[PDB]
Amino acid sequence: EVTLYDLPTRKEEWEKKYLHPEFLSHLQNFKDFDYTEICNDVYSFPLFTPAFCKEVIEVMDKANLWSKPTQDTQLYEVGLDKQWHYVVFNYVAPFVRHLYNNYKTKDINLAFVVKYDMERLAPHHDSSTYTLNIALNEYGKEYTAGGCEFIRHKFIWQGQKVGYATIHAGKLLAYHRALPITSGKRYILVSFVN
Amino acid sequence: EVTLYDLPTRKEEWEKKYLHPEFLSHLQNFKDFDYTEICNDVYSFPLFTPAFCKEVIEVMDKANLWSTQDTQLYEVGLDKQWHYVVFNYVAPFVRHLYNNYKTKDINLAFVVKYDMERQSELAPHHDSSTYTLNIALNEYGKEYTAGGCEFIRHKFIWQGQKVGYATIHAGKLLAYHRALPITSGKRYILVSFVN
Ligand SMILES: [Fe+2]
Ligand SMILES: [Fe+2]
Repeated sequence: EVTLYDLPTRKEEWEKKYLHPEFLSHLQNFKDFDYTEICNDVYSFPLFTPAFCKEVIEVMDKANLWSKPTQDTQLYEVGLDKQWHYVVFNYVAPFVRHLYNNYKTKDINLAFVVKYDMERLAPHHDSSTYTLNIALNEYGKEYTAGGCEFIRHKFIWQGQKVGYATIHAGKLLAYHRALPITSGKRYILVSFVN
Repeated sequence: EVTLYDLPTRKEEWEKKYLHPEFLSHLQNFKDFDYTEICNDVYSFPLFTPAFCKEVIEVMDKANLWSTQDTQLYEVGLDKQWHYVVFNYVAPFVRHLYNNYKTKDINLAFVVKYDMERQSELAPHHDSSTYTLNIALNEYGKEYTAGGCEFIRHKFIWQGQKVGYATIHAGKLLAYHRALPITSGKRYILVSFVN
C-alpha cells in the first residue's frame, strides 16, 4: 500500500491516491481545469485528495515536533522535503506557468504545516515569489472562523475545501494576514516558493 | 555647478536640479502626489527633471561602454548615487504604493539605448526583481517614434512616456511584459531591478 513517502518511486499509485482527480486529469491541459480566481491574481483550485490531507495531519500529530509563535512543523522535520520538492517542480510548476504567464519556478524556500488551535497574526508580505496554502481539514466540521484577509484586495477568503490550494504572490501585491479560528483546529500546508 | 555625482555631498542642490518638482514636493505626503495607475498595480509618476535625463544620456554617450545595448551605472561611477536615490526617495514611495513593502537591495541599474540598428529581441519576460523602475530619458516623437512597452497580462500598451517620468511594476509573476520597437531615432531608458 502506497504511502506519502513513495514519491516518485511509486509515482503512478501516489498520484491516484494523493493528487486530486480534477488536477491530475488536467496536467497537460489546464485551460479546462476548474479553478477559481477568488480575487485579482489569487486562485483557488483542487490539488490533493482527502487521504493526502488526513495522512499529512497524522504524520504531524504523531511527530509532535510543533514549535513552542505560530504552531508549525517543517516538512523536512518529518522527512517529506524531497517528496514536496517533486510535487512543486513536477505538478505545481506547470500550473504556475499556466496561471502566471510562463513564470519559471526556481527553488523552494520553506514548506511547513501550520496547526491553529485554541491554546495557540499581523499583516505582512511573504518571503516568496508565490505562496501555496492548502486546506488540510474541513471548515465548519472541525473549526470555525479562520481564513485569510487579502488586505490590498479588500477580500477575506474563508471556508476552503479540503485538499484545495490557494496560490498568491508572496511580495508587493498580496499583503495579507491570517485570521484566527474561534473553535476547533485548523491545519494548513504552506510553502514559500521562489 | 552641481553634477550627477554630487549626491549626497550636495544633497539640497542635487534634489532641486535633478528631482522632479512634483515628486520633490510630495516626499512626505504621497496621497496628494499626482501619479497615475496606468494598469492594475502599475504606476506612472514624475521622478526626474529634464536636466537629470539630459546629463545621464551625455555620460552614457561619452563613455561609449554599450554592451540589449545597455550600460550599467557602476560602469560610469553612478551606482552609489543611484543607491541613495532608491533607498531615500523611491523606497518610501514604494511603501505608499505597495502596502508598506520594504526595499531590500538593488539587483541591477542600467541605461538601455534603442536605435535602428539595435532594437534587441523584444521577447516577453519577467524581471529578476521584486519591482522594476523604468525611467524615460528622452522625448517621444522628438527623438524617436513608436517604442514603448506592452504589459501582456494586463493587455495594456504603454507608449509615449514623458521625460523624467518613471514606470514601476512587479518584476516577477504578475507583470509579464515586453518592449515595443521604435520606428526612428533613438530611445533611452533607465532601468533598475530592485528586491
Ligand atoms: Fe503569509
Ligand atoms: Fe523587463
